[PDB]
Amino acid sequence: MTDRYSFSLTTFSPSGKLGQIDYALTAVKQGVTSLGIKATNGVVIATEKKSSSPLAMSETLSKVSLLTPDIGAVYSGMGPDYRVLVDKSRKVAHTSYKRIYGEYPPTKLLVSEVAKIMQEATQSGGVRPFGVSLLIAGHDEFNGFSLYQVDPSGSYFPWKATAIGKGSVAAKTFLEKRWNDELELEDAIHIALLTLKESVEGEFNGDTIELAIIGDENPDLLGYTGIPTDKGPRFRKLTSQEINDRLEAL
Amino acid sequence: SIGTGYDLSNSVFSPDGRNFQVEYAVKAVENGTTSIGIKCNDGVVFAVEKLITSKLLVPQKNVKIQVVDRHIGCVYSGLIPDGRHLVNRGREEAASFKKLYKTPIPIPAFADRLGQYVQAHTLYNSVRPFGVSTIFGGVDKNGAHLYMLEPSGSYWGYKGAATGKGRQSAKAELEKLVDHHPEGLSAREAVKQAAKIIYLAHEDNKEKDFELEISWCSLSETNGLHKFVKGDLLQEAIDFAQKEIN
Amino acid sequence: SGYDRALSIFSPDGHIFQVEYALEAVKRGTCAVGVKGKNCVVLGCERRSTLKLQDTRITPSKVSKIDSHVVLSFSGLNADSRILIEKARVEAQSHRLTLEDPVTVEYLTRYVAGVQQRYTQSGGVRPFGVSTLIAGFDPRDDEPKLYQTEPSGIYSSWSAQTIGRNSKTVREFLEKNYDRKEPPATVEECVKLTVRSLLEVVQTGAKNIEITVVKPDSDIVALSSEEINQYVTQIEQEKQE
Amino acid sequence: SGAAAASAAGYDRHITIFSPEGRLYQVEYAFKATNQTNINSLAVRGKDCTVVISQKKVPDKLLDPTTVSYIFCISRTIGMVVNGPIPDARNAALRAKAEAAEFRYKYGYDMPCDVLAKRMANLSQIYTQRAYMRPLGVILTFVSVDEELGPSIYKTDPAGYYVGYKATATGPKQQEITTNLENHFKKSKIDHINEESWEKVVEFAITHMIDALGTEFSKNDLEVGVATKDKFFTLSAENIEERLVAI
Amino acid sequence: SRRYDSRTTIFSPEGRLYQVEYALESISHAGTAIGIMASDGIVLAAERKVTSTLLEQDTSTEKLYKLNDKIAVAVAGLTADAEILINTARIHAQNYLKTYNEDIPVEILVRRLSDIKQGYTQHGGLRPFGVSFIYAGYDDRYGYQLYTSNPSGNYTGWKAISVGANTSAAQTLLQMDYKDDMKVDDAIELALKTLSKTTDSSALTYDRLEFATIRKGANDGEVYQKIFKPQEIKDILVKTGI
Amino acid sequence: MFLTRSEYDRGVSTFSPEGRLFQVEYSLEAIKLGSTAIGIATKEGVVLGVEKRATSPLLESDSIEKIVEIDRHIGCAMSGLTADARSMIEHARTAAVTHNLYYDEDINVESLTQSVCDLALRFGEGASGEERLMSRPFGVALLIAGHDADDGYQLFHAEPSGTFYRYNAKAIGSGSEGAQAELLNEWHSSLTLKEAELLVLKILKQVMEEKLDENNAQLSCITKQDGFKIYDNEKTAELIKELKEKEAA
Amino acid sequence: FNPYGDNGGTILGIAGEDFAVLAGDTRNITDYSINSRYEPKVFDCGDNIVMSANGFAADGDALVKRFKNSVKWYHFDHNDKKLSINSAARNIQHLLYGKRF
Amino acid sequence: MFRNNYDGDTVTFSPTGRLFQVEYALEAIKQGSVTVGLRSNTHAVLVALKRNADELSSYQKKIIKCDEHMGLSLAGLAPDARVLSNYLRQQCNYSSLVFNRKLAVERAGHLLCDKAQKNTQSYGGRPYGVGLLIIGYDKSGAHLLEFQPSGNVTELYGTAIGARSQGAKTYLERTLDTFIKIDGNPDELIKAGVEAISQSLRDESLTVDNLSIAIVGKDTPFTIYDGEAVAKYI
Amino acid sequence: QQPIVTGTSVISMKYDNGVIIAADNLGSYGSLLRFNGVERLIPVGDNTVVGISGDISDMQHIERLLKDLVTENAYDNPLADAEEALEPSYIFEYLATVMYQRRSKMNPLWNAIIVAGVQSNGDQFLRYVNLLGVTYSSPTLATGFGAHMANPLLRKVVDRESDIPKTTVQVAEEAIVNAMRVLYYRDARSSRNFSLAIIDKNTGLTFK
Repeated sequence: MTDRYSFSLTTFSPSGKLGQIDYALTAVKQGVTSLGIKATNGVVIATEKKSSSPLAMSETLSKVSLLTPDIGAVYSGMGPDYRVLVDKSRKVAHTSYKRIYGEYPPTKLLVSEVAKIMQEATQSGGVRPFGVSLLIAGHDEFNGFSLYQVDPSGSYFPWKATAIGKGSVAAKTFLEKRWNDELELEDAIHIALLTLKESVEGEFNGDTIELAIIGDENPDLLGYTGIPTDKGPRFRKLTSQEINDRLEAL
Repeated sequence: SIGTGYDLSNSVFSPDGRNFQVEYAVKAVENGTTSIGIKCNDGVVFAVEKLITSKLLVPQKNVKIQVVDRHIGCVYSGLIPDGRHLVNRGREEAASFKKLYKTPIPIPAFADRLGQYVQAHTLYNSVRPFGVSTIFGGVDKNGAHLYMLEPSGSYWGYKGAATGKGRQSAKAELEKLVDHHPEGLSAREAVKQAAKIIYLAHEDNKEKDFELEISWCSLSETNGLHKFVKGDLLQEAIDFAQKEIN
Repeated sequence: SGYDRALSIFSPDGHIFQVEYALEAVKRGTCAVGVKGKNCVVLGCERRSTLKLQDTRITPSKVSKIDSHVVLSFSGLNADSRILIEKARVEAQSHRLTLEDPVTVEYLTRYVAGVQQRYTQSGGVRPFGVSTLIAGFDPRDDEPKLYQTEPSGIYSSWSAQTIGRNSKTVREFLEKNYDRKEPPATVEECVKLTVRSLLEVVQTGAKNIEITVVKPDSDIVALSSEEINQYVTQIEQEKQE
Repeated sequence: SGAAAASAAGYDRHITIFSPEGRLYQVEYAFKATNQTNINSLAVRGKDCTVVISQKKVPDKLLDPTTVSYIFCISRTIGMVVNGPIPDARNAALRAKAEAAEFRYKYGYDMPCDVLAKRMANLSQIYTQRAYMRPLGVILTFVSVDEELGPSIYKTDPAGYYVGYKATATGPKQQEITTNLENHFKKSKIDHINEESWEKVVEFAITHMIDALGTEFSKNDLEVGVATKDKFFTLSAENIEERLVAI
Repeated sequence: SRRYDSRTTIFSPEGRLYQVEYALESISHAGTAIGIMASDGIVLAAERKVTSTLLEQDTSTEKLYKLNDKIAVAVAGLTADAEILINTARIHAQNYLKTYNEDIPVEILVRRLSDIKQGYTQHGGLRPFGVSFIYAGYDDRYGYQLYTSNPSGNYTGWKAISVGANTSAAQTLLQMDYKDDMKVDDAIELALKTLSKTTDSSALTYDRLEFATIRKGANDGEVYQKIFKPQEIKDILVKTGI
Repeated sequence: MFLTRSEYDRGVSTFSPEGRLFQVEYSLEAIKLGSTAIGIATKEGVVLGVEKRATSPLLESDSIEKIVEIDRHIGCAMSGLTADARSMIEHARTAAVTHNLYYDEDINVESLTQSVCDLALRFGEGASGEERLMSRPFGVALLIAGHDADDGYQLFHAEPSGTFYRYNAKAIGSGSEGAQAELLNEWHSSLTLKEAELLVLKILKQVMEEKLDENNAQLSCITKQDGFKIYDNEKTAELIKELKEKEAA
Repeated sequence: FNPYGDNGGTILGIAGEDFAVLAGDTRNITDYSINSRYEPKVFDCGDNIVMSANGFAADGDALVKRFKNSVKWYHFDHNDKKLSINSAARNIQHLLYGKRF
Repeated sequence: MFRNNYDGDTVTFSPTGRLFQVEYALEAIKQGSVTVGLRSNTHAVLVALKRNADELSSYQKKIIKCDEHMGLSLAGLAPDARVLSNYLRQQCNYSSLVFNRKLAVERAGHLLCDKAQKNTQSYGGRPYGVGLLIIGYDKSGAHLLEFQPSGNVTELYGTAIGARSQGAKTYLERTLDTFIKIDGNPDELIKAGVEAISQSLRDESLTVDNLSIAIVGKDTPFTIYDGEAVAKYI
Repeated sequence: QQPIVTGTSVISMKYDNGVIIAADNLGSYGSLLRFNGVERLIPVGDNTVVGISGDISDMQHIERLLKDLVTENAYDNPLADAEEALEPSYIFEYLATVMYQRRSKMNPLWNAIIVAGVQSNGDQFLRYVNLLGVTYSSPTLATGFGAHMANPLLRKVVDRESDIPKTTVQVAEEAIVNAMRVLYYRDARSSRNFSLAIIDKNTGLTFK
C-alpha cells in the first residue's frame, strides 16, 4: 500500500515528516561502499570501482575529485549527481569566498556552500534531489584537520571514522574494533583498505580501487619553485603501484 | 490503447520506450486527403486531391499549396492549419538564413530548421504535436531535393511520396516508375503521370466529386522557381488520366 | 462534493465556499466588541491569562493603533493580524505625506478591506482568517465612526458590534440595551453598556478584560485593571436581586 | 512485484519521483527507445586511426539513401553515431555542433571528445532534475584522434554516465558482438589494435560484426565512419570486395 | 471526508488549516531545548538525540547559536531550515545597527522573523518552516527577556519554557519548583534536573549536551554571551551528584 | 452519455459536449441571490428601486450602497456579489472621467456599458489582445441608467458574460421572475416619472418578505436637468402613504 | 545631426457666423529652392472638419494621419457619433503632448 | 454510454486523432441563431436573424463592421466575436497606414485561421466557439467566406450557419446558376436571402425587428439595413 | 550618424505615356572616386523603379528588403501577378513610414529616395523622400545639385500640370541627357557614365 504523503515534498504527514528525502537516503544505501577515516596527521578517503564491463576504462572517471588543494571528496550512490555538484562547488570557493578574501576557504564553510546547493533542490516541486552523499575531508590552520559528511537533505554531520553505502554497518562495526585516539596516517591507511576487503567481491588491486590522503605540503606537485611561503598542495591520489605494494605488505 | 495512463500527457515514456500521443497524431493524417511529390531529372512536381463538399465552392481559389520563397514548396495531408502554422515559420526563418548569408536557403538546411522545431513540441508538456505530414522539395545549387515531414520529427529523402488515406495505393504506382525509369523522368510526363494517380487514389471516396491541383518546380520549364499550372498543360493531363482508366 | 476546495470556481448555486469557511475560523477565536455614543467610542476584548509562567506586562492585547486618531481590534488568528496593521498604518502615514490631511476613516477601511479582496482573487494565495473593528474620528469633526472588515472584502457601518466567540449571545443583548435614536451620551455609560456585554460569557472574571476608548484631539487611552474592578463590582450590586 | 507497485502507484510518468526502492523509472524506461530501430553499431581503436560502423537498412524502395544516415560529422577531429530515433539524435547533434564552436571562440582550440562527452552528459542529467524536457531517448557514441591522448572513444547515456571504452558495440545485440571482441583482447592484451592503416583496421571490424552478428552484408546495407588526425569522414564500398578475394 | 490536507491554503469547513498543525508535530522529533529566566541572567540548555561514539561531539554546537553579542538561540526542528533563517536574522540585526547605529532589540526580529514564517503559510506552493527557537536577550527598554516562535509565525514572551520532545512533564516538573528569584547558578541546577528527569536514556553525559548563559554580571556594565565547554559542565554535573 | 455536466463543470475553459461552459452559467445564478432591483425608463425620467434586506436593527443602512453615483448623468445598481462590485465601478467611472479628457464631453451611456463588458471578459482575451487578470468571473449584474444626447434616456443590463441589452423595464435579483412578468404588462411608452415611482413601490411591496416602509427600500431618478440623486427618506415616505390613499379608492 | 528643419508655408483660416474657411499656401521650399510647385496642405478630415499643419512637413503629415485614424475609432466605438470640435480641441492637446521631449 | 477521458483539453488527442474540444466548440453554433450570405460577380450581401429575451428587451447585434470593404456576420459565442473583429479592424487599418492599400479579404481569413490555432495548441485558452462569415469587394471581385473555430476557411457562392439552416443550403444548392449572374441589381439578390432564410424557420413570420442586412457592391460601401428601413423586403 | 561613401544626384520627369528617371554610376570616399560599377536604380516588378542617393551602405539595405517585400506579397495570392501586384503606392508608404520611425529613433538613413512608376489604371506616379521623411510630388524632380541646377532646366520643358500631354518620349529623353552633360561638364563628383529607366503604360519598361 501507498502513503499519499510521499509523491511530493512540501507535504507533511501526521508524524510531521516529509516525503521524498526518506527515499533518497535509500538511493545511496543501495549504492557502492565508500568511506574515509581520520588520523592525527592526515585524512584518508577511499572507495572502489565496480567496473560494469571489462572494456570500460576505469580510469577516465574519478570517484574522488579535488575541490581545493587542501580538500577532496568522494561519493556513495548516484554518479551524475556528483560531477554536476562539484562543478558548482569548487566554483563557489572561487566565487563567494576567494575573490573577496584572497585565499581558499576552510573546510566547513565550503560545506555550507555545498549543502545549500544540495538544498536548493529539495524546496520546490519539479526537482528531484541529489540521490547521493558525500564525504568532504580537508584541512586548515586554526581548527586543523577535519572530516565531514553531507547528505541530500542539506545537513552535514561531522565524523571521525565512517563509511557509507551498502557495506556500511559491517565496516562501522569494524572501525572502532580497530580505531583509536592517537592514530597516525600510515597506520590509518592500511586499516582503510582492509576495511574494504570485506565489502567487496573478486579483485582487490589498484585497478579496482582508488583513494587519497591529506598530509604535509607536496610542493613537488606545485610547479612554481621560487617562493618561500607558497607551500603547495596537501592532497594526492595514490597511484596504482603505490598501493599495489602495500597489499603484499599485508 | 495499450496504456490508459501513459496517453493523457506528452513528454512521458511508456515501459516500451514509447510515447503514444505521437502514435495517435499519425492517425489524424490518415484521415486526410492524398498528396504526393515526384522527383525528376531537373526538378519536382507536386499534387493533391482537393475534395469538394458542396457544389457551392468556387473552383481554383481555395488552393492548398503554400509557396515558400520562390524555390521550395510545401503540400499537406492532414490537419491544414497546424500545417499552415508550420510554413509560416518556414517562410520567415529562411529569410533569416538569407539576411545573414545572402544565398537562398538550401533545402536540407530548411529541413533541420523544421525537423528540429517539430521535435520540440514532442518533448514539452504544455503543448500538442502537429497532425500533419508535409512534403517539401525544390531546387538549389546542388540539384533537386525532395523530403517528407512526419510529426515524429523525422524526415527522409524520397524519390516519391504519398500520404493521407491513399498511402497504400500510391506507394505502388511510384514503385513502378522507379523501375521503368531509373534515368529520370522529364517534367512534362511526370505531371500527367501524377494525374493518373490521384484519379486512381480517389477510389476510397468514389462517393464525392472533387478537384485536382498541381504545382511544379524545375529548371528547364520554369528557370528554377516554384509555380502553379494552368491551361492546356493540366487540362490535357486530366484528359490523359481518366482516359486510361476507362 | 468537489466545489469546496478553491477560490476560482463556483457552486452550481452561486456560492463561493472558501470565503465562507474562513468565517468559521473567526469563531474559533476570542470575542471583541465596539460601541459608540456621541462623545465617545469604545472597544472591548476578552483576553486570557490561563498560564502563570507567561509574563503579563506584555499581555496579548487584541488592540492596535494605526495612528493617533484610530484604533483597531481583530479576531481570528494573530499570525495574520500583525500583517494588516503593518500595511494599514503604513498607508495612513503614506497619505498625509502625499496629502497632508489625515485619513477619512472610510479611506482606511477601504485599504484593510482591499488587502483582503486581493487575497481572494487568485489561487496560490490564501485569505485572511480575520475580521476587524475600526474606531476613530476624523480630523476636525465630532461624528463618531465604526466599521468592520471581513475577508469577503466587504464592510459596513455599525452602531454596535460583537464578533469572535459567542457573539450570537452578545448581539441580541445589545439589541435591547441600545437605541440608535438615543445613544449613551457619556464616556461612563458606553463602558457600562460594554462591560456587562462581556459578562454573559466570561465566567465573572475581571482580570480577563481589556477596554480601550477614544475621543477627539487625537485622544486614546487604555484603562486600568483597578479601574475595571469598580466598573465590574458595582454592577454586581445592581444584580443583588 | 518488480514494477507491479510501479505501474499502479505512479512512479512511471513523473521523472522526479523516487520509488521506495530508490529507483526512478522514467529514465530506466527511456532505454527501450534506443532499440526501436533494431540497429547495432560498433567502434574500435587503432595505432592512430579510429572507426565506427552501422547498418543502413533496406526499407521500401522510394527512399533516397544518400541522406539516411546515423553518422554526423560534428566538427573536425570529432564524430558521433547514435542509437535511437533520428529526431532525438539531431537535437543532441546540433546542441553539440554549436558547442565545440564557442569553445574555439572562447578558449583557443578545439574540444576533445573527453569534454564533449562530459558537457553533453552534464546536460542530460539536468533534464532529469527539472521537467524542462523529456530525456532524449538515445545512447550515443563519440570518436576522435586527439593530440594528447591518441585515439579515444566515449559514450553517453540519458542519465549522464560516460566512460571511454577501448572498443564497444551497442543496440539489441551487444552480447553477441561484445563477446566476439572481448575474447579477442584477452588473446593479445592490447587496448588498441594493430594494422596501422585505417584501411586494414576496417576489415577487422567488419568481419567480427559478420560472424557474431548473424548474416552476410553487402555494400549498401552499411555506412561507416573514420577518424584521423586533421579529419573525420565517410567511405566507399570496395573494402569488402578486397576481402573475400583474399579468402 | 473529502480530505483537506494537501495545501496550506485550503481551509477546512471548521476553519482550521491542517497543514500548519502538522509542522507542530514535526517538532516533537526534535531534541529538547530549555531556557530559564533568572533575576540576574538567563540560562539556556539543550539535549541531543544521536550520540554515537566516533563523531566529534566536542566543538560542534548544532543547536545553540548566536545572533550578536546580545542574543542567543536554541533551535528545535529541521536543520536544513535553520541556516536559512539564522543567517537572515544576523543579516537583519546588522542592517538595523548599520542604519540606526544602536543595537537590535529582541521584540523586533522576533516580530520580523516570525512574519517570515507566516509569509509561507499563506501564499504560493510553499511550505511552512519546521522550526522553533528560544531567544535570550537584553535591551534598555525591558532588560532581560525570553521569547519563543512557533513554525506558524505566532510568538509569545515567557519566563521559562522547554520545546521539543517531552515538554509536557518538563514544563510540569518546572512550574512546580521554579521560584521567582532564582539566582543564575540556582537556575542551571534546575535545568539539568528537568533534562535528567524527562529524557529517555539514563546516562546524561557531557557529550550529549550543551548549555550556555547570558551574563550582565560584570562591573563596568556590558553583556557576555558565555557559552560553556565540555570541561565545565562536568563540574556542573558532578556537583549535583547525578 | 450522462456525465456531461458532472465533470465539465469547474474549469472555466472546458467546453461541454452540449457546446456550453458551465462556470459562467453559475455566475448568472449568483445575482439571483442578493436583494432585488428594478429599472424603469421613460420619455421624462429614468427611475430605479430596490429593497435592502434589513439584517439587524442597529446597523446604519446608509452604508450598504446597492445604488451609486458613477458620473453626473449616470447611475448604477447591482444585485450580486458585493466585493466584486467595487472592482467594477472604480473602472467604469474611470472611463467616463478619462473620456472627459480625451474628448471633453459627457460620454454616452452604452460605451460605458461596453467598457464594463470588456472587463469581465478578462477570464480570457479582451478586445485588444490582452491576456488575463483574474480567474473568478463575478456576479455583479448591473443596471446602467443614463442620459445622452443622441438617443435620450436609456437603461441597460450588463452581465458578466459580456453581452448586454437595452431593456426598457427590467428587474433583476431574487424577486425578478415575479416582477419581470408584472412589468411586462404595465409599461406603456407614454408614462410619466411619478406614474412609475408609485408602480415600482407597488411591485416591490408584494414581492418582498417584510412589509414596505421607508427603511427597507429607496430609489433614485436621474434627469437631464438635475442629475443623479438618491431620494431622501421622508421624501420616499411621502410616496408610500400616497399609494395607500390611492389603493382603497 | 539635426532631426527637423523647415519647409515654409503660411496659413490662415476664419470663422464667419454660420460658416468658416481655411486657407493655405501651396509651395514647398528647402533653402531658396523650389522643392515643388503644387503639393496640398489642407484636408477634409471627415465629419466636416478641416485642419492644416504649417511648418515642418513630415511632422505636419504624421500628426494628421493620427487624426484621420483617431476619428474613425471614435466612430467604431461610439456608434457613428459625429465628432464635435470641442473634442478635437483637447484630443490634439494629447497627440502633441505625448511628445513634449 | 460511459465516461471518456482524452476529452478535457485541446492539448490531447483521442486514441484516433480526433481533437475533442474543437468538436465540441463547433457544436455550440447549433444553439446560436441563423445568418446567411450570398455572392455575385459584382455584389455581396448577407442576411441575419435576431433573438431576444422578452419583448421589452432589445435585440442582439449580429452584424458588425470592420472596414468599409469588409464586414462579418457571427453565429455563436459573441464575446469571441467582439475579439476577432477588433483583431482585423486593426490589420485592415495597419495596411492603410503603412501601404495605403485595400486589404485582400483572402489574407484576412488567413489571419484568422492562425489566431484560432494558437489557442488550439497550448494549455490555457479556448477554441473560439464562434462561426462567422466575411464579405467585401476588393479588386479581385466580390468575395464571401465561412469561418470555423478549427481554423479552416473556404470561399464560395453563399452559405448559412446556425440552427435550422439546412433548409436554406438545399435552396442555395438549387439556384447557384441564377443568383451569381445577378449583377447591377442588388434589390433582387437581397430578396433571395430573405427568401432563403424563410425556408429554415419554425413559425416566426419574419418581423422587421427580427432582421438585419448588410451589403456591399461595386462602389457601395459596407452599409447595413436594420429596422423601419427594411420593410421593403416583406 | 555621419556618412563616408556618399553617392550623388539623380533626375526625373513625367510625360504623356509614362515617366523617365536616371542617375549616374559612382561610389565616392571623399574627393576620391573609388567605385564606378554600381547602380542607383532598383527595379521592382515591371512598373516601378527607385532611385537612390546618399550613403551607399544604406542603398544596399534598401534593395535587400524590397526584393523581400515583393516576395512576401507572392505568398498565398496566385492572383498576384496581374492586378494584386505591387503598384508604387503600395510601396512608397513603406519607404516613408519606415523613415519617420527611423528618424525619431535617431539613427537615420542618409539616402534620398525617389520613386517612379505607374499604377494599374494607367496614370502617372512620382514621389520623393529624404532622410527626415518629408514628401512631395511634381512632374520633375532631382536630388542634391541636380535640383539646384537641372530642375529649373527641365521645368522649361514641362512648366506645370497643363503641358504634360503636350510632350512625348523622344523629346523627354533628349532633355535629361543634356542635363547629364551639365553634371559631367560642371558637377564635382559626377562621372561620364549613365543609367536610364523609362516606363510606359503600354510598352512597359526597359533599362540601360
